[PDB]
Amino acid sequence: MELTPDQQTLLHFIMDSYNKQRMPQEITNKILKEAFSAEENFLILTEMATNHVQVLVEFTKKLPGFQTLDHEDQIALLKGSAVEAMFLRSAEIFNKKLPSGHSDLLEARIRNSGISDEYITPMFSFYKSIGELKMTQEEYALLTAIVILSPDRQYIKDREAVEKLQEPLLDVLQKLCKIHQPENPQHFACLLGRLTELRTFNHHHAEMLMSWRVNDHKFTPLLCEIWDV
Amino acid sequence: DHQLLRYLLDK
Ligand SMILES: O=C(O)c1ccc(NC(=O)[C@H](C2CCCCC2)n2c(-c3ccc(Cl)cc3)nc3cc(F)c(F)cc32)c(Cl)c1
Repeated sequence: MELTPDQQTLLHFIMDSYNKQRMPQEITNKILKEAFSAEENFLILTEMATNHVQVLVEFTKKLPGFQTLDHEDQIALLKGSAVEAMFLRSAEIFNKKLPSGHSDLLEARIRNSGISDEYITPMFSFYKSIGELKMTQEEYALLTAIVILSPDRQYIKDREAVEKLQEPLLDVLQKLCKIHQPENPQHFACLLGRLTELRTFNHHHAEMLMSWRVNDHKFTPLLCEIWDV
Repeated sequence: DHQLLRYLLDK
C-alpha cells in the first residue's frame, strides 16, 4: 500500500534528476512576453528541443541500471523516446497553473507559432487530456522514466533487461496513484492509457516540423540524429 | 550513424 524505504529513496533520486531541467516559468514567460514570427518561433523550438535532448540523455544515464544495458539498446531507447518525452514535457508546462487569461494567451501564441492547422488539434487534444489527470511533479518524473525504459521499443535486442528496469518505476507510480487519488482506483490505468496517445506523435513529428510556415527548415546536427529530418 | 547520441552516452 504505502511506499517502502527503497521506493522513497528511488522517488527522491528520480525527482532530483528531473529537477535539473529548464525552469517551466522561463519558457512560458518568453512565449507570453511578446509575439514572434513563425521563423523566430522555429528557431526557439530548434534551440529548446536541442537542449531538451541533452538534458534527457543526462536524466536517462542516471536511471537505475541504464548503464548496465547493451550500448545499442541504450541508443535504441533514447531514439525511441526523445520526441514523446518532449511532448510529455510540453504537456506538463501547458497545464501549469498561471494567472487569469495567461493560459488562453499561451494556447493562442502556440496556435499561431507556425505549425500547420493539421497538427494543432491532435497536439492540444493530447495536452488537455494530460491536464485532466491533474498530475503531480513526481507523476510527470516517473512517467518520463517509464516512457524512456519502454521494453516494446523497436530495435531492442534484450527486452527482458529493459523490463526489469521499468517494473520498479511502474510500482512506485501505482502506489502514488492510490495515495494521491484514493477515490479513483482507475487513475493508474488512465495514466498508462495516455502513453498510447503519446506514441501517435512519433508517426507525424517529421511532417509536423517540415509543414511549419518557414522558408527553410534548418535543424541542429543533434536534432537530425534524434528526429530523422 | 547516431554519432552525437553515442558520444553523449559514452562521455
Ligand atoms: O523543458 C524543456 O526542455 C522543454 C520545454 C518545452 C518545450 N516546448 C517548446 O518549446 C514548444 C514551443 C516552441 C516555440 C513556439 C511555441 C511552442 N512547445 C510545444 C511544441 C509545439 C510543437 C512541436 Cl513540433 C514541439 C513542441 N508545445 C508547447 C506547450 C507549452 F506549454 C510550451 F510552453 C511550449 C511548447 C521544449 Cl522543446 C523543451
